[PDB]
Amino acid sequence: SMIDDDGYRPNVGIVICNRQGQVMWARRFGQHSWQFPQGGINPGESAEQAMYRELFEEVGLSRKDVRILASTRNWLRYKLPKRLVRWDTKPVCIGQKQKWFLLQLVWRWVSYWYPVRQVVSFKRDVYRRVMKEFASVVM
Ligand SMILES: [Ca+2]
Repeated sequence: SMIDDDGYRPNVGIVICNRQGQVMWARRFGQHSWQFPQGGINPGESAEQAMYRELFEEVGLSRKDVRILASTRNWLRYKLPKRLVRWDTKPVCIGQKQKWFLLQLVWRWVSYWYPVRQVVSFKRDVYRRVMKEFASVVM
């Protein structure tokens, strides 16, 4: 994933829901690391392409297994806390620009809003923004 001219790293995120309104989250890295699937967008690659790559890698699913219900048409941008920035590597990455996808099936299930409260502190505000946007699709 290449850093853009503003210093943002492009990423994709996936929210898979079921017909009961639960959402899926998976261990990003080992025990207790439950998070929505998320990964970088590489050069010469659309967000949708990156989404299917992350879906296959994290969940073992492909396009046939899911229906896209919604996505962020533009970017969800946020700045890293300054103490998380890798200040000695150029170009310096100061944030992420993210495209999120809401999927439904054609890891564990939790209530839709549960991840907003329970995810690691660093991603709570991003999760709140994402789930608020997708609320207009599912509520
Ligand atoms: Ca990933």
